[PDB]
Amino acid sequence: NIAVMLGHSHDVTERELRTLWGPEQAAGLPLDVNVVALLMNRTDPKSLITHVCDLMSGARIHGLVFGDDTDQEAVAQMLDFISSHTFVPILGIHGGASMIMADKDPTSTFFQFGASIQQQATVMLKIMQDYDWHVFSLVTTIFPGYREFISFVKTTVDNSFVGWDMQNVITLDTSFEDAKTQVQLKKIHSSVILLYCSKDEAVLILSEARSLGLTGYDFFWIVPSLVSGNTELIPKEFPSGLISVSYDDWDYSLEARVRDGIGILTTAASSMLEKFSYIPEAKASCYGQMERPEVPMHTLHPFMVNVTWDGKDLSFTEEGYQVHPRLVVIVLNKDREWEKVGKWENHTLSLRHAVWPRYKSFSDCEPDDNHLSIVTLEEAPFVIVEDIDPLTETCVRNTVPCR
Amino acid sequence: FCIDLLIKLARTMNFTYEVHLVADGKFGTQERVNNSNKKEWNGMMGEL
Amino acid sequence: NFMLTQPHSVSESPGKTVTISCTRSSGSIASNYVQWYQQRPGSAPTTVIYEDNQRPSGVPDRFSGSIDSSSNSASLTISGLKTEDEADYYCQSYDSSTVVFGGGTKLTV
Amino acid sequence: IVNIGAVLSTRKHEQMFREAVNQANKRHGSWKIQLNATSVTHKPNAIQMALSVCEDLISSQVYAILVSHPPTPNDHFTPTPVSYTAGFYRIPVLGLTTRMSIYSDKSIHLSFLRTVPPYSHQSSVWFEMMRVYSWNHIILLVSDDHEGRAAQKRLETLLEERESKAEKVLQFDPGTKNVTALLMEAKELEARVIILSASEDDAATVYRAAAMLNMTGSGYVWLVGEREISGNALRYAPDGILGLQLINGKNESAHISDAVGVVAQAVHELLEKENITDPPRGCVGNTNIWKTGPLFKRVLMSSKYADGVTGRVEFNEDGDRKFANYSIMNLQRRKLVQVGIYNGTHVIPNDRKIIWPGGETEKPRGYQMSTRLKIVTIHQEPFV
Amino acid sequence: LQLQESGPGLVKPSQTLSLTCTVSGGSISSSNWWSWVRQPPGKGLEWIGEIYHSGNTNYNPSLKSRVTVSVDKSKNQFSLKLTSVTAADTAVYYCARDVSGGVNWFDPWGQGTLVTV
Repeated sequence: NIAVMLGHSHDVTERELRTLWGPEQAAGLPLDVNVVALLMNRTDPKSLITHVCDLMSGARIHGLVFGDDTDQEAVAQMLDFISSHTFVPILGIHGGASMIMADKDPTSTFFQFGASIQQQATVMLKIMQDYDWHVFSLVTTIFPGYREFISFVKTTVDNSFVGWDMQNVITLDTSFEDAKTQVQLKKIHSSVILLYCSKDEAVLILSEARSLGLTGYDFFWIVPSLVSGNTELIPKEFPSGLISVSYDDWDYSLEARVRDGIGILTTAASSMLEKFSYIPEAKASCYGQMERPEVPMHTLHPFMVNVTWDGKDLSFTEEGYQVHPRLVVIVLNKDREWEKVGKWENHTLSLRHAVWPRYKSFSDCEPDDNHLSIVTLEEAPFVIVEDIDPLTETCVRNTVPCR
Repeated sequence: FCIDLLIKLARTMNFTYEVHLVADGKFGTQERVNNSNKKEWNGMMGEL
Repeated sequence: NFMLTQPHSVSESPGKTVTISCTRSSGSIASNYVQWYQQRPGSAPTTVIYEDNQRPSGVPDRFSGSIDSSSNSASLTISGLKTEDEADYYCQSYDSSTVVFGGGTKLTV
Repeated sequence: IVNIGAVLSTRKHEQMFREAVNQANKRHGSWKIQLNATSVTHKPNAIQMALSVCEDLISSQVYAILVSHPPTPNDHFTPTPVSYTAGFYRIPVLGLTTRMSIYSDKSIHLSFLRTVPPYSHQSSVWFEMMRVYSWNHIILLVSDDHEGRAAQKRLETLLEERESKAEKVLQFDPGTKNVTALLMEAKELEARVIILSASEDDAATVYRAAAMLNMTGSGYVWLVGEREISGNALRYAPDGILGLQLINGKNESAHISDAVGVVAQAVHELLEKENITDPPRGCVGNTNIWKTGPLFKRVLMSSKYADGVTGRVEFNEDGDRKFANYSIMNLQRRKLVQVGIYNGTHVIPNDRKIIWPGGETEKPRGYQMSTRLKIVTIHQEPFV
Repeated sequence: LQLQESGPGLVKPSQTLSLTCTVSGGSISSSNWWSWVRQPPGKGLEWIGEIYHSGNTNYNPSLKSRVTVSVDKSKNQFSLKLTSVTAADTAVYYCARDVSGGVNWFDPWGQGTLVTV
């Protein structure tokens, strides 16, 4: 049963170290599990189809846990189609099988470890609340899903107990230097920005807005993981201090990921055998014609919708969205390298820096002069300290926060 | 008072009232629902 | 537009079951309804089967209708043949453009 | 030299494509630009189709791909394997007779063009027709899939620009044979419209449920989509439905000519540019797209050629089409009769007749107001 | 309800036939439909058109430019004007109107008329 597929293009983990000692550990009696190793060349359509359909003639049973290192964003949809036309549950851990997509076939059994777009908005709002910035702006360009992002942020800000101010929600699509964009960008005067673009558009917008003065010493751009890119190549347009939630790629990788995936698949198989007491192979042939439309014998979607392994919680939802992602927060340092400030645990932010260090905007920005520190003493009616309320963990309306 | 006003209104404008009193009793204010973090109406206001 | 094919004539012993078939060459006669009319020699035609499941008031219960749904034809079955039943039988159908009538058949005792 | 392959249905269509490409080559200057085309048929197995199409067209270094729906009834598997395989690179694929809303999300299909109005234009023309009769009490039924959700979103945002609300919206779920609560709930309201966007078979059960509730007759007009009055859904249906359909629907030779003309125009426009590469061949040894991939798609959006067979074939930002033509048809004792033309914010009714689903002749106004209230009061000392 | 169809009695070649099917016990103005049926001698049957007092009518696509049928609610009569009728148009004309229902079904059938061009 099951299979393990890697790419080995940029990772040296190969041979037998990452191909033995599957879901045995100290489990009671899940099943008799064997592991078959594989190592494919550069991901190509015909090669992928041939390799998967050849693996189908064999163990298959529970599908593979393929992971790659390519940065192409087209592997996920083709793999979902392959899983759709051959009823084998399949997973995705690294590289190509991580760009989560919203729309998918109803009968497709394809799941991804990476977090979706809606959770990124919640994380961004959380970090924004934790630093007392509040009033914001939402300049977003044209890209699929932007309406969904705007609607979700509106829903989140509406039914909230803290109270956020929002003005000038720009949706600019008319060239990038033709009259309307200039005034629409000039309308913004608050200081924190959320933008939703596609790499190149964000670079152009930042470069154009640098001349107008929106990226001085007292502005904090915030951007989702779509523009963070591969976290290795950075153009000469991103200012320092560019908080941007992104999926983890430094804390844990590879061995833990594949171990968790194999455990998840084995626990799902055990749950299936608990009630139905049979695990039937679905794949018939790599080629041919006039095949059976569907096999409703096994439905893993409701069976594995609630599963935990090794204490930690790894559960899925109505879509291929992980319940508890391991998202982290990164910020562009002064040496053009992504740092590791903060770590999204179960539900709390649990960051590192107590106060924002006020990074340097550029190589020519004027030094800060309007920021200063103040020392006080708590006594008399002149100034009295207090404590934050348990619910809505801030101070309510007028009292400035003093650490 | 309000019943008399409603009678006068029904005399002036043609319809047929069927008065039924509210169930909870509260006037109706925004409040967070239990075991969640959203906002919903309740009371007399919620029955509109 | 299409055509309906019916045999020229049939003959059977009285008191037996006679099955007549009306075939639609084009498309498939499975969605739109069909009706079965009977015309006496020299008299106005009289409807016998409508909706292939119900009969007009006062109609005999011997006549029955069925849909093959496989050979694309409608079958009408008559039980207990009598000399008074000697007439012409026509199949009528309607389409999304026009309506058509069958060729018709005459039975002899 | 250049080549433009395609995927057609029958050999007669292949011969028509050859004749069209020969005629196109005969046109224009044809200086240092020759376009010889190649074709391939369909296959039952999707895996075989995808493998064959990549190994055939990709190995020939094509510059465009044309895909058409096969003659098999129903289903929508026509573009998905070709779109996914050719979607690895950025070679554009032109649709011919594939009208589905799933192919509008550019995130899923990042390279797909067509010249056929999707199902959203049905909602747009519904709004356009409603703006001229002035009822503005729309209550609609939406199937719970991706097909109906797009129509719901399209109708929701259009009415917001006019600052209007459309009664209530119901959801009856797909693949069911018993709906009674939705119709019962919709029975008591002040909205005499039954705007519906079903999917083939569900139209039959919803029509049977409506007929058993004696709501068709003397009011309660109906509005439906193109697919709701076709085939088996037509057999069990009441008269008076405005069964709107599309002009030149099951026609492809004219669409083929328009597609080849616009493709030739785009190729000629793109040829006068900087250094241009060629798409890779092999389906095996190449894992990188060519540099000016999306550039061809972008210049193809801005290509207008209103001289092929029909009006302005203009591609909007989505890439479906612009300035389409419809033909409002109304069921009237079977044998649908044309009643009006639509060309974009200029709905022109004909002068044949109108028969609303009650046998009447005047336009039924959609409002009753029920002349009844449900006043609710709270106990108070000096007031109640 | 009863129907009685009376024709002009002229069956000369290259002429126009115009008969009237009076209805006793029924109302011309209603929600139903009225149609004409043609039957050639010793052959099958065909439908030539249907009438409606509220406006539009659909005769046939085969003879769309040679048949015109009109109604008159004042006299409870409906008549047809078949122009350029050939000498081979000898047939029998019957007037059976419709059933409202949900499908078309002729009930009852008129006694018809005899014409021999």
